[PDB]
Amino acid sequence: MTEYKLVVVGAGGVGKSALTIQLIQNHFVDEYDPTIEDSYRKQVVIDGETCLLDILDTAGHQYMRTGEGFLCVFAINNTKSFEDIHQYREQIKRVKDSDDVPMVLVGNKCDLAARTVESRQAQDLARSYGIPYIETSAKTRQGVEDAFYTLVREIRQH
Amino acid sequence: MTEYKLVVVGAGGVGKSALTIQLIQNHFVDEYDPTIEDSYRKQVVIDGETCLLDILDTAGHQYMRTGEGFLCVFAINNTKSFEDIHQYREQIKRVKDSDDVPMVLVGNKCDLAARTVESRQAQDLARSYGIPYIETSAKTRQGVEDAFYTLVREIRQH
Amino acid sequence: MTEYKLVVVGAGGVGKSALTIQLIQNHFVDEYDPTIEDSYRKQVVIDGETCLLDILDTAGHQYMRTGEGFLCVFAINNTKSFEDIHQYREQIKRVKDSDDVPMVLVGNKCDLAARTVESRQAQDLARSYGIPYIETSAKTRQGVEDAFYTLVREIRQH
Ligand SMILES: Nc1nc2c(ncn2[C@@H]2O[C@H](COP(=O)(O)OP(=O)(O)NP(=O)(O)O)[C@@H](O)[C@H]2O)c(=O)[nH]1
Ligand SMILES: Nc1nc2c(ncn2[C@@H]2O[C@H](COP(=O)(O)OP(=O)(O)NP(=O)(O)O)[C@@H](O)[C@H]2O)c(=O)[nH]1
Ligand SMILES: Nc1nc2c(ncn2[C@@H]2O[C@H](COP(=O)(O)OP(=O)(O)NP(=O)(O)O)[C@@H](O)[C@H]2O)c(=O)[nH]1
Ligand SMILES: [Mg+2]
Ligand SMILES: [Mg+2]
Ligand SMILES: [Mg+2]
Ligand SMILES: [Mg+2]
Ligand code: NA
Ligand code: NA
Ligand code: NA
Repeated sequence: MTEYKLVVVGAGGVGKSALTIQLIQNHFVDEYDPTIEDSYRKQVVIDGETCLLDILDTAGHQYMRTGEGFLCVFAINNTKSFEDIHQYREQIKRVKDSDDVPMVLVGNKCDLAARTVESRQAQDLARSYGIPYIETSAKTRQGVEDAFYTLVREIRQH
Repeated sequence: MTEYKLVVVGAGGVGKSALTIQLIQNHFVDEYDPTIEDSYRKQVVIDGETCLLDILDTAGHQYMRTGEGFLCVFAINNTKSFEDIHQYREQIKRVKDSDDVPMVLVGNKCDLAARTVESRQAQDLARSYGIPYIETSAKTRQGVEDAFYTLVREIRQH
Repeated sequence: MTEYKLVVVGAGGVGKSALTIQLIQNHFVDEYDPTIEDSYRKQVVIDGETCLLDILDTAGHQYMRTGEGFLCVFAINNTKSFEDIHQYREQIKRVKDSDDVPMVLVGNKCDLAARTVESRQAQDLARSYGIPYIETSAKTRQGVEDAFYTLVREIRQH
């Protein structure tokens, strides 16, 4: 059975844990819990293939160099977290020693009205990296499966 | 004589104290003074009614649950303070145990040129909460009476 | 030989040192080095005049009141640094006891895709101060000579 090693990175509070727990357990963690298990496993069918997702949920700035693909997460109501993405991408480029790493840019908290990052800004950043941009809500589940499954489809192209 | 219990909330440095002192004393505090009295009282006539404003000027994150109406203040040159509004609104929703609380969204420092929050962004956030948006300058007095008097008119609808 | 006393100011990490080292030594400092010499000297020809640039590279918040002209630097991928410009300008206004100080607003890191400050936002802020806006990249050298030489041309108008 094929295993996909996914690593979730991005600034503190963007919803890395909430996104991963929504995917794995179909539950929204509505609080900020600073003691959540980093390692998640799930058997899923993606495009007719039974596979294992091995997910590492990292802390807002080892884990990195074992990763096959990366979710780079910011929050659409957190301009600083969007600006911080380049530093996370530079870290991934350094550990993978490549500018061709399977990666999805994730704009989380898309359920919230206080948007300070336009879809077009994030599309432009993702384009500059040669990666897809997907908006998600860990709260409503919008885009959550799409973000993780798209990352698997990006790993399959590597 | 009718008393209106107003509470001013929002991020550090957005001008909660400057706004309240401009309303009450017709003076602009041009410095950042970290030891300002939290409690203000003023007898005013609003729509022909002689009334008392009992204003609590809170610190950038009791006071809350006694409040009848809330000014949720950000600065139009402070994107983080605009993003922080949702956390202040969530706090008000928690203490008032209602999503129908008399509230005005205030975009302060509208005299400044370094605008990073568009009027339309703030209008959209206020719309999502079902509340008015008003821009103010504690410096020029623009919108200051309008912000506080509108909050009184919102309390009168509750 | 005419000496131009230039002072580079702005928030931590915007690239004040990278800009000054790119101008003086034609090298991009790709790391964040917290122990860089503050004082730079260079003999240059600007509009046919052989002159000395005496440059003071300040830390993200003496140096100030000796300055004849100021580069006020933010990063186009750092909204907070753009918002912080007004505080640096207010400091310059205080030490020079004038609202007519030779000054250029510099939008640095223009090579980066994660733009959160629009050119038009910065043009509007610069217009409000009566100063030019120039975009730079300490990395590619885009606009670097233009920023410093424009500041010299602003000092010559004082
Ligand atoms: N409204 C909304 N809130 C969200 C969403 N995702 C996360 N949150 C909220 O944002 C806060 C932080 O979420 P969390 O998953 O702990 O963030 P994190 O990126 O893992 N933080 P850290 O890096 O410190 O571990 C929580 O209160 C959570 O409920 C979302 O999509 N919508
Ligand atoms: N230009 C301008 N400056 C303002 C305006 N309102 C406040 N300020 C300035 O912003 C700074 C902070 O104001 P202040 O009222 O102390 O903010 P606060 O929200 O009460 N801060 P805290 O939460 O720490 O008590 C002061 O230097 C003040 O002069 C405004 O409308 N325009
Ligand atoms: N991509 C890019 N990076 C830049 C640019 N200018 C600076 N940097 C990077 O940004 C970081 C900070 O640069 P630095 O010059 O040290 O900033 P500073 O304004 O002097 N910081 P401080 O106020 O603490 O002294 C460095 O890693 C540097 O390589 C630029 O134009 N483009
Ligand atoms: Mg977490
Ligand atoms: Mg914007
Ligand atoms: Mg105060
Ligand atoms: Mg420096
Ligand atoms: Na890439
Ligand atoms: Na409401
Ligand atoms: Na000026």
